[PDB]
Amino acid sequence: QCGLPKLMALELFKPFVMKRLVDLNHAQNIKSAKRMVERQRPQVWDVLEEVIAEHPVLLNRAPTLHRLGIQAFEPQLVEGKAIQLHPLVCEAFNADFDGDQMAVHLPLSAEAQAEARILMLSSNNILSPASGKPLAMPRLDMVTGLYYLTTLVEGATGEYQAATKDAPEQGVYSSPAEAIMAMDRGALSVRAKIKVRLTELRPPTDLEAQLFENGWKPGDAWTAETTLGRVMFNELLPKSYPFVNEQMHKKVQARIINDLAERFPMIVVAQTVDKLKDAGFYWATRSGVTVSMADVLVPPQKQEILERHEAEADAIERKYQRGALNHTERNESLVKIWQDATEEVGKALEEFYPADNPIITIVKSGATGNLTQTRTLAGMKGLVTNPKGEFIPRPIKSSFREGLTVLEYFINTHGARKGLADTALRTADSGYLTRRLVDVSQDVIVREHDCETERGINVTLAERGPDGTLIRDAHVETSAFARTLATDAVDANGNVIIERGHDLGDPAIDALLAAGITTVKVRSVLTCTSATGVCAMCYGRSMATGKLVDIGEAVGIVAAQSIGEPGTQLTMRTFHQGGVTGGADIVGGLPRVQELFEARVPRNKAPIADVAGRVRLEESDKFFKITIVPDDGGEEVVYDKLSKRQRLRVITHEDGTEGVLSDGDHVEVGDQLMEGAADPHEVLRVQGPREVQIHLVKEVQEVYRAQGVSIHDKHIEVIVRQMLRRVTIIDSGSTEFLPGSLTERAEFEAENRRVVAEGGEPAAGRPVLMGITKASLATDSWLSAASFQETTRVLTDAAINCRSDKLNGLKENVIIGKLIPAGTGISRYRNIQVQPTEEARAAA
Amino acid sequence: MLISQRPTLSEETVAENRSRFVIEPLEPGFGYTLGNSLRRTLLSSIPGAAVTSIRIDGVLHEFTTVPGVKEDVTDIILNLKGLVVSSDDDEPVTMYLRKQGPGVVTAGDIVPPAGVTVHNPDMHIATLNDKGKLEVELVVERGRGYVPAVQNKASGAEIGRIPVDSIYSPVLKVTYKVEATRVEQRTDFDKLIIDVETKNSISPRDALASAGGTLVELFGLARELNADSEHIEI
Amino acid sequence: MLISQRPTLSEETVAENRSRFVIEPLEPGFGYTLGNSLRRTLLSSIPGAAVTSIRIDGVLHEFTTVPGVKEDVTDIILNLKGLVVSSDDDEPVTMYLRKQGPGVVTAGDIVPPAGVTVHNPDMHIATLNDKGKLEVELVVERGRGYVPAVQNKASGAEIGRIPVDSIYSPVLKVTYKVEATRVEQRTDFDKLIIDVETKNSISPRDALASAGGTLVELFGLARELN
Amino acid sequence: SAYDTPLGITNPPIDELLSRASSKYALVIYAAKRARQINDYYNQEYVGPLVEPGLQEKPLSIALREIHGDLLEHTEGE
Amino acid sequence: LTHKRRLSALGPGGLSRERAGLEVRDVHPSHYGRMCPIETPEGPNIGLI
Amino acid sequence: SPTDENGRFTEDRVMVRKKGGEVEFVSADQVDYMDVSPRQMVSVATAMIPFLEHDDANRALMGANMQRQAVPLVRSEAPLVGTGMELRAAIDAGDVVVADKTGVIEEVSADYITVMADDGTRQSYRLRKFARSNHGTCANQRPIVDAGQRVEAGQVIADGPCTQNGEMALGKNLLVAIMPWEGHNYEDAIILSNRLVEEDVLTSIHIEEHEIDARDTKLGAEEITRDIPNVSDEVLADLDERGIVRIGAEVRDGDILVGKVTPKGETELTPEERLLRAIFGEKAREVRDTSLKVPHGESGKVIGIRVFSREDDDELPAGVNELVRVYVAQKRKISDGDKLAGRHGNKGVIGKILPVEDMPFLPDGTPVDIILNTHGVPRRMNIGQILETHLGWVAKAGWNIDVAAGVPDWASKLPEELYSAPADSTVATPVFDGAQEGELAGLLGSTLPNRDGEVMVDADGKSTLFDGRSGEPFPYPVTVGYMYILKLHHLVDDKIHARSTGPYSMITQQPLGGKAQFGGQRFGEMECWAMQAYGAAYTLQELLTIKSDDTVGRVKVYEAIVKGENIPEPGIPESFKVLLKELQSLCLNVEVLSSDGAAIEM
Ligand SMILES: [Zn+2]
Repeated sequence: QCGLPKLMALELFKPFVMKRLVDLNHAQNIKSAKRMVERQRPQVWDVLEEVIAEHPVLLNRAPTLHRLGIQAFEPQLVEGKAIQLHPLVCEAFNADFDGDQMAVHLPLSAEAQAEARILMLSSNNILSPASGKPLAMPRLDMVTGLYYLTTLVEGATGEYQAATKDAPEQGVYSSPAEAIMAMDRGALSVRAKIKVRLTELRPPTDLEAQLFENGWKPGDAWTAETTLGRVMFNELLPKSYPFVNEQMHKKVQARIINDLAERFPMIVVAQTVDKLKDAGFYWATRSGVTVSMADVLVPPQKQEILERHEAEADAIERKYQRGALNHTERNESLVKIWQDATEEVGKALEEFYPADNPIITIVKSGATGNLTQTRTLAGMKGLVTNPKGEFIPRPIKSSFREGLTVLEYFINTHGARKGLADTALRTADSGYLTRRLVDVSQDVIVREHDCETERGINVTLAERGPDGTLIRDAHVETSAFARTLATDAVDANGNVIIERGHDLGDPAIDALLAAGITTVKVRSVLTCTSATGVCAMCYGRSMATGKLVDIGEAVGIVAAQSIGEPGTQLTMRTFHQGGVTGGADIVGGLPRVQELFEARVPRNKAPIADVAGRVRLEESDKFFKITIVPDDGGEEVVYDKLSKRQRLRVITHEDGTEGVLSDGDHVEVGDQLMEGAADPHEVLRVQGPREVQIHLVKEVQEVYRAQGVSIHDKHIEVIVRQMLRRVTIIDSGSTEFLPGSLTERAEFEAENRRVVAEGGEPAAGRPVLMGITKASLATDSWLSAASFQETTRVLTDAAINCRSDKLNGLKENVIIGKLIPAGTGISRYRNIQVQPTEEARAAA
Repeated sequence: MLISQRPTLSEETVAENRSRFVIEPLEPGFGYTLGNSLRRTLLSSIPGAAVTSIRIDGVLHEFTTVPGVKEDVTDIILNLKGLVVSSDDDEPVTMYLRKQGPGVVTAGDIVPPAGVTVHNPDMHIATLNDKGKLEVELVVERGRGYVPAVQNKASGAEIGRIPVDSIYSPVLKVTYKVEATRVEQRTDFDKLIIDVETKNSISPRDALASAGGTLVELFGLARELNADSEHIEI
Repeated sequence: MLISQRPTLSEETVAENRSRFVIEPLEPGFGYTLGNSLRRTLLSSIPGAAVTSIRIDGVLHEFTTVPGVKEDVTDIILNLKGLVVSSDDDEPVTMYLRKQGPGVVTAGDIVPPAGVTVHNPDMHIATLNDKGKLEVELVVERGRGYVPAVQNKASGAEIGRIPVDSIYSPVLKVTYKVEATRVEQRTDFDKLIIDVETKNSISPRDALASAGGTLVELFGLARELN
Repeated sequence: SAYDTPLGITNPPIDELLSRASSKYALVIYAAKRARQINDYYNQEYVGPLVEPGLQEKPLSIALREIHGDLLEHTEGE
Repeated sequence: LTHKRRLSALGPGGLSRERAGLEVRDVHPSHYGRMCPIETPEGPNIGLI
Repeated sequence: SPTDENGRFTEDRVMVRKKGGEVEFVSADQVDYMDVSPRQMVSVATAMIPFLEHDDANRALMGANMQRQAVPLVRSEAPLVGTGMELRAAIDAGDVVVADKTGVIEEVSADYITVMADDGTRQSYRLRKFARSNHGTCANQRPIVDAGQRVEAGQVIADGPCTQNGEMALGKNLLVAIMPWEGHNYEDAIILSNRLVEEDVLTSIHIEEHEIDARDTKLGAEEITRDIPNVSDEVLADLDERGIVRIGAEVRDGDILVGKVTPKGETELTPEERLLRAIFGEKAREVRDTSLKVPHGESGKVIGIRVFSREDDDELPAGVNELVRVYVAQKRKISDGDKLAGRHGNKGVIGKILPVEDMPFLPDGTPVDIILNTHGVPRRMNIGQILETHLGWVAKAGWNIDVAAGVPDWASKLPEELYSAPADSTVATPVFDGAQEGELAGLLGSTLPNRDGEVMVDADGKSTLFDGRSGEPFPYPVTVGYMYILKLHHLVDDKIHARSTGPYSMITQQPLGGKAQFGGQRFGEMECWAMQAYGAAYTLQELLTIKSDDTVGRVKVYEAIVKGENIPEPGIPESFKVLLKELQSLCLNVEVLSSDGAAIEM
């Protein structure tokens, strides 16, 4: 639901209101109804209520970085002039109620209304499309309440205690109602430990297996050792959900919502999040979280730490005066010392604060903020940067609680002024990369259900390690999760756990870990053999909804948006015009991603082993020399111009710990000899199309992981697939392929198998790796080609061939004005015929 | 001054002893004025009988367990607190529960004195083991609301007289909420939804009637200061 | 144990327009809700009298000045909003305030018709110099709560009428306190003390009686059940 | 399944409708076509509503309730 | 009052329309005591005014 | 830097700025100069933010600029806690009238002040009343002197539009409780008591200036008349003989302000139009109505008319005869969506206005005016607002520091003038030299009791608030005080916009842009990407064609909606038609085929 102002709704629905006014005889003609609406007569408000009912409206807030920026809501009239927005969607819209505006659009046609009511409804978009994690979940205030409600504190009024002489158990209640009655009298605190008999809350599975070996049913009473607040919280969850009994940190709430998403339909999730919102607001009101300087505690160890580090700063100054240091080195040493001082002050402040202090309670619960802000507010501001972006040796030892001095404030203003321009400039590079990604993969749509391919990629789930418990792989949640199995998974006894083609959800991964199987084979977009687009089974689970992708999904644009949205968090090239070229220092961020997607030769190139064999290594004044002798092969291979500045690759086995690559080591084909970035073209030449795609995906995901961004591998795979779709012809046999021309691999294989009159006389060709730009700069459609290339040449070539265009390019359809060939626009659904059944029609 | 429209009270049945009452339309702001008062009146005004102490013969200080029965003393106390008892005595009354031999002992096995009625004889109390027996005496007296177990620190005539919490009020759970409704072109009017779950000894309708009577009774004191002072009228 | 003792209410004066009412004994936990309900009723639904519109001879709208008057029309209206009056008839009544020559015009210069009383003549309306002539006609009505100014077009009044905000509320400030009582040996029953201060229109006793009557009428709905 | 009564345009539940169509995209066109038929009938050879209509329910709501009621059939256009 | 005391870098004979890069619109140390570092419009003229 | 009575430094090392702008510590014998005062770096606006130490640079910037957007209220009120600059800035602005020469106030009135100087000269100062500023705000002045009073040279004798007693009064000081409340202040939203609406605390007067003129045309000169054709007497009842709305009449959107008619060209009536002329006896006339009307969503009372005409020798643009300007004034109260903010950069929008009985109230029964969420203070690093709250509470209720056993150790630095003060005693705290944390903490515990003799706020600045709705006391004390907040010029009344159908641009055929032109909202390429990602083909198609430059489809859809017909299907836009025609012109046999290899269609 959303609140829609009366005056705005009236203008939006004017024609409908006029129709209804004429229908009800309040106006004798369209002109009279128009005059009535314009002059806002008393009666129009009675018809507006009838018209507005059940008519969804789209809400949007530019810029629209991801598809959830436009969402449909059911409008209801409200007084005043400000739109009322549901809090849970703020995160989706990136909106705060401090002056933001929002735009409203009205679907007109029946198809548009159905699309808004089904595809775009807010309650249907709980999960983010980038990683499938819930997005419309409790936040800020709602967390603080739920964190307060479920907290357990020792010594609370009426808390449980054991039996004693002349006294049975003193804190046991016969039902939640009795506990609430006791709380109303002040005898019991909502956060006190109690033992309560629950009969409608399902016991924890481990407790259920013991207490009820025949399975728990409603009405079965069990004694739970918990707090009244936790019982109250657990009543908000679905009835069948096991009792949790835990303090609801934001991470725990995210876990619970994720679990609900898998096991229950979306409607139950929406109702649960609404109930959580209500309870969180109610208990955040009464959590007592307030701010005053009495609550802003300053650690008593700040003085000692500051003088202790001032002594070392004075030592640095003394050594500089003696001539043992240079200016820049002295500045760097002082920066190191004061960073250490700030770190220790932050640790002391974190230790000092009580667990129930509002300032630190707001942070620790995950509701808002981070400990750096708390340290700045109370501990000390720390170091600040020059206009050039370099740290000033002398830090701001004061804290905003104490109040900065004049000079400290003046030097602090530099970074504040810089950030305003930095934030504005950060969006340009992100938009550039996002446009590139959208261009390369706009028309990648799911065209068929199953391609019936046996190929796939191997993904690792865990390492059984040295202990008796295997450790879950950290990358499992974005590599194996949400895939579809290509082959059966068998336990240590050969028993099949999950069938082929099943979705590897969280329960599936947990069961796989229960059997201790470490690696599996999953179908991937990279290995999909579908001629056009990709098939649903290879793509697998839809991140936004959790079900298998429907035929017609616009997966390519979704992947492009998901990859491009977090581009602002990556590090970038320096924005200053002066200075030397920035390639000397590795800016491993958006520049690295751009380098990877464009398939350009890395500026930090490192060689790879063309042949598997043992290594003989030599050193020179400034160059390395690495030779590989193939153990099972013949002639050796030599690399004799590797710069000695680059370090040799480190291997570092668990306990062997070889460290830097040594002579006599063994290297397999595709291994990297020098630290740096492997050349994608060399990898393609040595290993082939399969390994270069894996290499590209690994390299991109490495940067995105290191920079703190979480994106599922399939989104990157969708983009990487488009880069390696052509094969260059070196020599043609019994077919009309011109030499040196680029042909689609599908057409190349099709022609090679079509040449059958004399069997096969294959034309020789090999795959070519292209950047996303060049890949996007080609198409099979002449109407689309006429918008990029010389229109006269394209039209002439199409005319002489008399070839037709099938309207599949999406970008081509918008020129025609014909609806896009994705989602509801594909012919599979556009031509649906609807007829009532004979048994249902009999009632007529 | 006449009210804009007379509010109405509708009822819905949610279970055998649970109901939901809707009061609407109310003048803007009166929903919260009525809801909390009704809830507190329901939970603290209606008198009723409850068990205030139980004495088991088989235990002096080993409260953890009682021989001949698998239930803990805590479980016995909880089950007895779940007992629904009514009386017309207005004074403490002693009730004896004695059973022998293996098998389930329930509230129906009780032998109430004259004037005392047990409304849920089918409630399970305990499961007696072989060679086992149960013998307890309960003190039942009337009251209002919820009174935490009174500690008989001065008890010299007995040491095994366990005190227990007394749920006197026949109403067990009440929860209220306030929503907005629209009459004419105004949407400030309030609607009060109050859900009441009561014991078996009284229906929710009777509890609400008694609460309303008590509240009218109490505000009559304020009204009688000057009965002719103009109020909003219905 | 069950007590048949009945609650009782006793009042005590603090000033001419302020009083304190003590209600005891009450069931434990029952005081705060009753006090809050009484406070809400007193602050929201106590009938009163207020001005609805004014007419000044030398003006057509409130965005102007009257010759010889220190205050502009908006200041005059904001000053008049502090006037508290008591009326006897539901239908609107008219009052006249006319003065000539220098001096301070206060609410005491208003001549009310039969059945209308002004309870704060010392309030300052305006100040006139030697050239100041002031003529004002005020409309007074009965009502309750806050009623925003009614548009002239809606009421059909002619130009020159200046509708003003109406505040029908004699109550000024209400609070409550709760304590324990020495009831027999139960000793946990509640004692409620509600402190009421009202504008000089009516005494606190009448306001409390009106609130009690409103609450009795509203809880009669619940009492209706058998 | 256990769930509170849906409110507004959430009735009938979305999952129950997806269980009665090939996909959400197919469901959109299915409901839109039925709503168009209902509106055309109300404008006066189509059958008209099959379920009891509300006071002023829109054609699309009637179509969705009919779909949930298993009162309609459709053939894939492919 | 604050409009009458503005110091505008943009205008004829000042800096070019398209050359107002992020470098000029910054707080140089010499601003101390003669130009306030805090007060500036939120519009596109941040630092330029 | 601390110094002795003689001026010598009392420290061995002092902080200094050197050649490169670097701040360092140097011996006491190396300094050459010092700053005259701590306020040297800040400007006039930044000098008016109390406790500026404790606010981050970004939030200080935001507060300084938001102080420039405050709208004058009907009655100004000086802040309880402020800075000494607010006085001087008020006088130097010039909006306050200052007596030039010492003398006696001979006569005082709303319109003018007459002063008799000691030397016998007489001065007359005319005050500007309800004058419209360049931005639509009211510039009303009012005198602050009494007849017969003596005024010294340079003394302020009349308050400006937004000053009280000759010092800046940009906003109002009101009671604030720092706590979340049912989520209505969630995400920087603000909750207000209904009192602020009933007492006109935040009400402001806004004046709009409409304009029109009659120009010479190729068919002749336009005319201003009351006889505009085809309007009922219900429409022009309030028009004067000249055809201009009478002063004092209230107007609403669509009402006529100035009646104007323009000559028309050839008529060439259709047969239907001729029949209508016949059946109503419409005598021929050659004028068309173009009367000025109140814009959409505007209303108020007419307060002035200014008319010019070249026949009176007034200068007018070439080819224009008469010009009329009308002033419409309205009294806007505070409403939902209006933007409020403090001086420290904390800003929000009113999400809810609660009845007075619902607001949390102090133990003595006083209901709080505003509620600010706790979660917005810490992470924004603008804790100076809490300092302002505490010091405002200390100022509202007087304080008295005991001196029976000597001055308290925390009161050593306080000047004697601050050892006591009555209620409502305004205080000053300069930006870089003001109240310290220890001094404020000590003062918080020295406040005077209330009317009943009980202290509402404890030594920590917190109080035990009651719940207005439930009536139960809140479980923990809540920070309470007085904050100075001001009404920004971002009111929702002039930001709401809507459009179903309206004007269209001739150059590109698309809807116009902006609220003034009654334009539509933009639908950028990113929105198209989002719609494609949803798979909502039909919605995107209708957005790009029906709701855009497609005249035939637009008219068809409007007709279908008004007549109740189901929306017709779109297809074959004009651009594709012309492209196909050009392709044919190039001898390229283009044709459209249905299905996977079927026949042509249309
Ligand atoms: Zn596939």
